[PDB]
Amino acid sequence: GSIKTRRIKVQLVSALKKNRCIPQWKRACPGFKQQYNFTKRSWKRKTLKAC
Amino acid sequence: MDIVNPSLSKVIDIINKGKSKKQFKRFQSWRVKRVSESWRKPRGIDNRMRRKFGGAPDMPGIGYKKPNAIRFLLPNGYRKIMVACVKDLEALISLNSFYCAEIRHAVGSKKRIEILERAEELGILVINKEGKLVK
Amino acid sequence: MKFNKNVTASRRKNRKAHFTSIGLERTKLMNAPLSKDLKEEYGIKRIAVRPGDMVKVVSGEFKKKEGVVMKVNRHDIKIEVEGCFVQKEDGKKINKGIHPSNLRIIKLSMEKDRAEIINKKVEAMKSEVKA
Amino acid sequence: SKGTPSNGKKNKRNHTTCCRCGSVSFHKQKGKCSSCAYPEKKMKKMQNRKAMLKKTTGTGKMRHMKKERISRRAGYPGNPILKEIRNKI
Amino acid sequence: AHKYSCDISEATSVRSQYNNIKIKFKNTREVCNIIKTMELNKAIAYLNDVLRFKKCIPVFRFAKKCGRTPQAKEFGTDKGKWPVKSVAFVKKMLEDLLVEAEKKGLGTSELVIKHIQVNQAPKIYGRKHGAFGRIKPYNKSPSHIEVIAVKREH
RNA sequence: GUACCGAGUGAUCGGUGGUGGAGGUAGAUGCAGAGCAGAUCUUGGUGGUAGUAGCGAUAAUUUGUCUUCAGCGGCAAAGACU
RNA sequence: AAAACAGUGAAAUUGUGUGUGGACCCGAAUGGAUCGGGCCCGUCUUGAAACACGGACCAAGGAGUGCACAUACACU
RNA sequence: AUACCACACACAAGGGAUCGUUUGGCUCCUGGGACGAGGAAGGGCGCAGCAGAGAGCGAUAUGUGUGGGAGCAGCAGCAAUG
Ligand SMILES: [K+]
Ligand SMILES: [K+]
Ligand SMILES: [K+]
Ligand SMILES: [K+]
Ligand SMILES: [K+]
Ligand SMILES: [K+]
Ligand SMILES: [K+]
Ligand SMILES: [K+]
Ligand SMILES: [K+]
Ligand SMILES: [K+]
Ligand SMILES: [K+]
Ligand SMILES: [K+]
Ligand SMILES: [K+]
Ligand SMILES: [K+]
Ligand SMILES: [K+]
Ligand SMILES: [Mg+2]
Ligand SMILES: [Mg+2]
Ligand SMILES: [Mg+2]
Ligand SMILES: [Mg+2]
Ligand SMILES: [Mg+2]
Ligand SMILES: [Mg+2]
Ligand SMILES: [Mg+2]
Ligand SMILES: [Mg+2]
Ligand SMILES: [Mg+2]
Ligand SMILES: [Mg+2]
Ligand SMILES: [Mg+2]
Ligand SMILES: [Mg+2]
Ligand SMILES: [Zn+2]
Repeated sequence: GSIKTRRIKVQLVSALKKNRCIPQWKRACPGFKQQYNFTKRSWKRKTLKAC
Repeated sequence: MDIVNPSLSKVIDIINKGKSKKQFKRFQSWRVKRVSESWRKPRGIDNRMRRKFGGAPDMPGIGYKKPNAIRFLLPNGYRKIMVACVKDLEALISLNSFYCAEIRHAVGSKKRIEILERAEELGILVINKEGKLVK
Repeated sequence: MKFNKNVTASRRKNRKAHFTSIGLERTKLMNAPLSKDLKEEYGIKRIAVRPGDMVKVVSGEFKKKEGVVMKVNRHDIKIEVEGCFVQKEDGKKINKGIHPSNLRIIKLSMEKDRAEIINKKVEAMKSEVKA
Repeated sequence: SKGTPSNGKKNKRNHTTCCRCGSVSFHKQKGKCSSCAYPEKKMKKMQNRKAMLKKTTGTGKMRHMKKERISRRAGYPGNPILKEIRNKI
Repeated sequence: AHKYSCDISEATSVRSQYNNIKIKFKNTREVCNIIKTMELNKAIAYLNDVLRFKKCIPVFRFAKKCGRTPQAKEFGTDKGKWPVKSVAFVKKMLEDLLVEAEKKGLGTSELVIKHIQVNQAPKIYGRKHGAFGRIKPYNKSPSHIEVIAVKREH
């Protein structure tokens, strides 16, 4: 909800910046072997436990 | 190839027509695909084949073994020996009356030519003569 | 035979040491032999190949060819030589890389620090040769 | 009833993020953390060997301890501007 | 490249194939079965009648509990069906071969459907929720398709 | 690895033709984590049942018109409902 | 928890083509109708085809071992 | 049995066994046995030209000195004034 503590807000801000795919240029690099970022999440499928 | 051992030439056909074509398939290998055809003796308490009821198949045993003279003889009337070198044929020089040579599968073309040339001059029968070297 | 027990003879250890090399140890991998004449012009028997030097290819598809070194790939250990290439379905041409040890040096590129590099190695020999 | 309909009432939250260990296990009413016993001075007894090795020295970064080993190897040389103080001492 | 499932000459034949199509396997092979050995213009005419409910596809292998119908009498059976989604796809596929025939320099007539086959493609997974807290499968079954038509010697 | 053909009472062994693209045996001895149909066996993959059972408690929907390229999607006009 | 090579690519299972049969095995044959014999395996049990239990199908894994102490045999 | 069901063989599907390979594991031996009020071990948050995770590093987030010496893996730019 609208009321939040400072500690809860920083957890949300960090959880929101980490939630991104692999940038499209990295895929062209000779040494790079990842397909998809397995740390990506959806609000419909997991809980953060920020509480 | 149509060749015969000269000592048995007038007898070889009687011998060949006399060989059994019986097979000893494993019990119920016809019923489930997980059981292979290879013989194993049945050991069940109730089993109809072990107990030898009429109508069940026959089991292997010593009675079916061939006479000692006929045994191991190829249909051309010779016994076989495996070879892989020129220096192997040298062993057969005393035995060529009854034995013939079969070159091992892994020996390649360039080497096979050298084996066959030696076989011709020593007078030894090679049964894989055509082999891969037909081309 | 090896009598020093601090040096390893394990296949697993020797292989890891090769592929995970860095720095100066990586440079040692790019060495090639000099031709008979250059081994009189200079003391050295072998040097690390650099752009602009002139090389004869002594093994492979491009055997007998001569040309100038265009590029040095350190990560995938290969050298690109002018005029050694393959053509795609498109007609476009791609330089094919050759492993250092299949080359031989015919003329040295003497740009930059090369003359000092050579001097440093010649002195290191004599220091112990004359003793 | 004790199954599905009772699940609807479960909207309160007894644990929050602990400031000593990070583990979302500080019980607000009890005033105690269930992972690390904060605010007690010592850390909690861990239940078994498997679980405690997950939080030992060397599971994180070891920043200070690594530098100390390198300095000991070098003979504790110190800042080169101040060699005279070192040598006197 | 693609290895077609039988050997017919490149001259005097026309071909097409597709992979992982999203028409339903069992419906598609009942369609293909009935138009085998038929002349191409006849095939296209027949499939137009199926879309209008004027004629039907008869069923023989994937046919349990199916409805009976007076249109099935044309093929000596009682059981038939109208699988619109598969028919629209096959019709498009056949029409394109007449373009290829014309452009290649054969006639638009005397072409006969000599070979046609359907294969199963890998499943696409799905789920439905059941009672007592269970989850059950709800998958999709796509297909692969080949056709070859040849000119009659006559 | 796959078709054929030969040898052995049998456990098994040998050859020939396609596929494959870098390693492999014969004799005598040594050490064993050394042979499967079953255990409501363990893990992974696939059938028959079957184009079948079902997918539709609640207020309700029709016509034109544009997109969509084939969404009862959007907009107008009616008919209903909380 | 799973997940090695962008190699090789078995079996279960599916489609198309060509042949042979109506569950299948053993013995003996025809140009051709077939003749004779056979109940479902494993397991406890006096006694199993059982209206006793386990088994839908295929691959891979899967159960008398190591040490100490006396012992009888064979070998040095 | 025109079309169903079964089996055999050839071709196409479906799955990942087998054989070939291994910058990993395990066991024995030898060395080592070096933390913190000068703020440790462990947690969080920031820092890249395009940068999510991981690695490295602290608002000095690639600074200084010594010994060397050729490129920085993609794209744009840098480099014997390193
Ligand atoms: K809140
Ligand atoms: K949520
Ligand atoms: K036989
Ligand atoms: K019994
Ligand atoms: K006998
Ligand atoms: K927890
Ligand atoms: K403690
Ligand atoms: K079927
Ligand atoms: K098994
Ligand atoms: K058994
Ligand atoms: K593979
Ligand atoms: K493959
Ligand atoms: K029992
Ligand atoms: K009974
Ligand atoms: K029981
Ligand atoms: Mg309450
Ligand atoms: Mg409370
Ligand atoms: Mg019906
Ligand atoms: Mg339901
Ligand atoms: Mg529920
Ligand atoms: Mg090779
Ligand atoms: Mg075992
Ligand atoms: Mg119904
Ligand atoms: Mg009302
Ligand atoms: Mg009883
Ligand atoms: Mg059961
Ligand atoms: Mg096994
Ligand atoms: Zn805590």
